[PDB]
Amino acid sequence: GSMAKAAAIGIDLGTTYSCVGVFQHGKVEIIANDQGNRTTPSYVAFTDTERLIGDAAKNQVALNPQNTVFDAKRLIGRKFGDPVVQSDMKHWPFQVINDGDKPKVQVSYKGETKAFYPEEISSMVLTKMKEIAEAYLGYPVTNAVITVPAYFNDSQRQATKDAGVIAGLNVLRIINEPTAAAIAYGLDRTGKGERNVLIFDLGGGTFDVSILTIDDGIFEVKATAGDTHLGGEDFDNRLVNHFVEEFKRKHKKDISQNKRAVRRLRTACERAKRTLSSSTQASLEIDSLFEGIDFYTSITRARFEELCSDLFRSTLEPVEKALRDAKLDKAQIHDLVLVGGSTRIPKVQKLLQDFFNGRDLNKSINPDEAVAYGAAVQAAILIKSTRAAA
Ligand SMILES: Nc1ncnc2c1nc(Br)n2[C@@H]1O[C@H](CO)[C@@H](O)[C@H]1O
Ligand SMILES: [Mg+2]
Repeated sequence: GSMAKAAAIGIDLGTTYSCVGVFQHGKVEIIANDQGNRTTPSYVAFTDTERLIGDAAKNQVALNPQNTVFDAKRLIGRKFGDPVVQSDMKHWPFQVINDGDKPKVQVSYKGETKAFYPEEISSMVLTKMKEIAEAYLGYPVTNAVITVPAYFNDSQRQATKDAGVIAGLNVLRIINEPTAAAIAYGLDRTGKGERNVLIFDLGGGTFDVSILTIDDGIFEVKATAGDTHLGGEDFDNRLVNHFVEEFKRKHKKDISQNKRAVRRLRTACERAKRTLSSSTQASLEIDSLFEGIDFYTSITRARFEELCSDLFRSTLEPVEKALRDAKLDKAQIHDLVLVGGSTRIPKVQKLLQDFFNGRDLNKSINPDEAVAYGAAVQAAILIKSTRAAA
């Protein structure tokens, strides 16, 4: 008769990390990769012998910075001359070249110099997400919903579809990341009447606020605001500068010129930062950090909060701006949704909850998984082909 259909997948193709989910048995499963990670770095590395994608690429970045590509989403669908591109290039260790006013990343790969369009790098990340899903499902996957930022234009959306097509995926639809996070909570399933939803998305490197209106399951983007210079990496930087100063006071040594020591410090700082989201203090223990000196210390959540205090407070400026743009008052927002791992920070949650006069925040779906979750819900809806009964 009719052979069972393969499940369709939802992919959050993120700037720093990507996530894949599948809706089955009335629920979403966020799929872990083979290293047990529920999110996969959006990284691709090139060597003389291999092309590594995800954790394998990110884990070898220290010694191969010129041939490990990340942040391709910041280049996707943009012109080489775009001022965003020109500024971002100064921070990247890999080469970005100009091919007819279109940026390409240029690397050493399998004995040759090779250049790739941003959509080709993103297709490599999408190929890894498809394989992660296929390892769990136990069969080939064809259909996917891929998400993008609400501010992406036509060129950026088409280049994302192109990345999916290069990866061998049939792209069912390109949907906005804030819309997918709202779908994850079933905010489009509450019946008739308008609901105003604010999505608070704090990433590794950028912060996005979106205001959506949902009426009878129909989404309208009312306002977008944010800060391109606010993310998790800025909190890691504050901890790095703090501990560099601490080592100077305690051992009368400046470690800041040994890249390995700084990198080991930053890696430890990011993990201590994550621990501080669940505990009121966290230890930092690095053996032979610099000149054979063991660095065994601690940091309280209160000190970390003081170190990043201005940065956390600045998340409320784009919230106020988005509300003015949407012509809405804070009391008129029905739902608050958290997106991004950095939203697990208790102080970030408290500042936003206090701003909205004590309101509950939707954070029950892991914030680094909500976008893929919503994309998986939509992918299952889009492949339905029910024929009406008489
Ligand atoms: N529990 C957590 N508490 C604080 N921060 C976190 C947590 N989990 C994640 Br994930 N992050 C940060 O989210 C960003 C994602 O690119 C990175 O800056 C991560 O450090
Ligand atoms: Mg995201």
